[PDB]
Amino acid sequence: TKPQCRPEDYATRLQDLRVTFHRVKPTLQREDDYSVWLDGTVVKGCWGCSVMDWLLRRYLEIVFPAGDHVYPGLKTELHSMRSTLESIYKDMRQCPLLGCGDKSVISRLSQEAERKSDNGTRKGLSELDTLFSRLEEYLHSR
Amino acid sequence: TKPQCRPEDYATRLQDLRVTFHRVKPTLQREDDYSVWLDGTVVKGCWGCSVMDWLLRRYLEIVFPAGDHVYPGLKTELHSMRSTLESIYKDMRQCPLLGCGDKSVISRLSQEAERKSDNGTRKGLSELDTLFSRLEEYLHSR
Amino acid sequence: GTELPSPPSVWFEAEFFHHILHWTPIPQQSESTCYEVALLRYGIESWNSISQCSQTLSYDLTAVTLDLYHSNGYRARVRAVDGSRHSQWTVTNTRFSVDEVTLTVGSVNLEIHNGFILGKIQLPRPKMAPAQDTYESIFSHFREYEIAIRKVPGQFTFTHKKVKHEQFSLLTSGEVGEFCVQVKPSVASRSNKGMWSKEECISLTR
Amino acid sequence: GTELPSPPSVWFEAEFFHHILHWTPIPQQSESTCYEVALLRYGIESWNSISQCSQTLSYDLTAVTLDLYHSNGYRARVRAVDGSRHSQWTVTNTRFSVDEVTLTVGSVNLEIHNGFILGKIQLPRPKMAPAQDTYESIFSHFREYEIAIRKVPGQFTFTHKKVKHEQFSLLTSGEVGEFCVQVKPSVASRSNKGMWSKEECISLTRQ
Repeated sequence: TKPQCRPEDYATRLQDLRVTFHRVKPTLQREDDYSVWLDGTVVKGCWGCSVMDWLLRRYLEIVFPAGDHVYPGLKTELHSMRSTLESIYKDMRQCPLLGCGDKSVISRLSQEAERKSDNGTRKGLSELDTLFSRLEEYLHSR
Repeated sequence: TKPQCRPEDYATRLQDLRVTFHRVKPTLQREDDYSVWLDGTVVKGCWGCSVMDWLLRRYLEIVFPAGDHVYPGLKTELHSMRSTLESIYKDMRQCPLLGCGDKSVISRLSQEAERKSDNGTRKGLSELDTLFSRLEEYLHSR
Repeated sequence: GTELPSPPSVWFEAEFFHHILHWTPIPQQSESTCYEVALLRYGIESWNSISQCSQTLSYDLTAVTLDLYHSNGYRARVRAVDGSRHSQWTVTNTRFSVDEVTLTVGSVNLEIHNGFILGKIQLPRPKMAPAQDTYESIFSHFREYEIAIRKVPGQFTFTHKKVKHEQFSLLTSGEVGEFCVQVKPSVASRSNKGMWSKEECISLTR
Repeated sequence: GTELPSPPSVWFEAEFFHHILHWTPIPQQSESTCYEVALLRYGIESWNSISQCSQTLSYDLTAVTLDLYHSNGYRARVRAVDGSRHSQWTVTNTRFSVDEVTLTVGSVNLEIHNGFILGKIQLPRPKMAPAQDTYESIFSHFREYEIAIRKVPGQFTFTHKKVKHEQFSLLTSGEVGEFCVQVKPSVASRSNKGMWSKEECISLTRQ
């Protein structure tokens, strides 16, 4: 298989984040109204892959950076975590299975339709019948 | 149940597409290639909603137009099909349940994060522990 | 000089699990002349002769196309052979799939009850059909039937009535006589043509 | 009126399905003075007193935090009460969750076989733990253990050996004597601290 596809490969960074986090936990969790933003399904279900990316980007790009202003004292701890989280993200987008699956099917389809001597216009029009079945079949699936 | 949402609304147009495809079928399925581009699973599963949309746009935007250049004597039929297929597409958009269920969760999160006086930065960093658990759980589910 | 004329055309004429291949005869066909029918399944570029020498104008490919309703269709070709000579192949001009199957119904059961004619359409159950591949299974949605009714002491004129179920009712609002009905199947989203069933009649009172 | 000093601090000290709440005493505590322990679960802004008047410095919140390993954590608070008087609440300073649970091992079974010391680590099986919520179920991946071995006729010096399974082997390459081992659990991807188990020994020779 591929290493950046094995979760075993994310264990130490997962641990670093959790160890750096433990040190500053009492500060970051002071105000804390006791509400939940990231509940227990947030990243589950068919499209969790989509939510997982959104979240990670939101933190690397908005939350953490904004964090430097609200907690000037923890800037170091904050950067360390963003850094490690960044490390994890770069590795996660290197494994298809870790992201959403649609991106893979769309990719395999466009490649066949493009390795055709006519860019696949012929096979495409040739399969309008199959397409109409997939489509009707689809409408009935949900 | 909104109209554009139920399969019955697509029956007639699906049928038109096919009768029209039937009169020009021997011309379009005349080539020598007997390979299958749109396999049986292409639109099945979690990824289906996404693949379907991509196929619809692909055909509507790239293939049909390409058709006029290859089957000139068929433009009438081709324009019809591309027109019914089009009526079908826009219609399917009016129906949320027919598309990908991945935008709703992102809506809630973003919304709830905006209804905060600092845009969720605080709630965001205090849930880092939760994030790391969702991430770790997310990796073992893939 | 192996250059016999090739069959003018090759096409399918099928009904539920009755996939028959037809082709015209080659001009000047002799008595020692036969036809070779080959079959190709989409997704696997390879032809397989089903019959080497068939002295007919048709061949039942059902035994070899059972997964038609679970496939991407087949292609077919026939060529004439006379000893050591044989023409070029003539192949079907379109992909053979569920789309090209003619819809037919097995039989219609009529009954009378308190001024009602209760009808039950029995779709075809061909023996060759694998257990879980029923007409219902394959044509899972939008099954429709045209019902043509005629009164015996009436004439050869018919009145229509479309239904979306395999069961239907027609009310005998205080009428006497004999009612005969024919049924024509179709699938609202499909283009498959269907054929009228043998007329069935039933008598009201005595 | 009613202004008693509040408990200086409140914190959890927990192990697998043993969620114990601790707090310091209030200066000048009397004999008619008790403590009220309240519990709040993240996601539902509402406090519920578990105990109205507890004459102790700790309280077992396990029976009321069973879904800790399937939740978003709890918050806790304790306040002193003396008749009609009571201080402000003192609440935990962090969200109590699986993260703050200390890893412990139930026991280690040693055995000898053809020059091998075969060890089996028995993770904790607290009675309060609901059937399908086993240590293994909860900490499903990367469970690891630090093994410290010491030879009896040796001394108070230890040699390390890390393993990734609940079963392990140490070879007795023609050695004699008594071997004692201690085990320390952890989860390679987590930060949970763990505690050394009671030393266990076994004799090679007839001992």
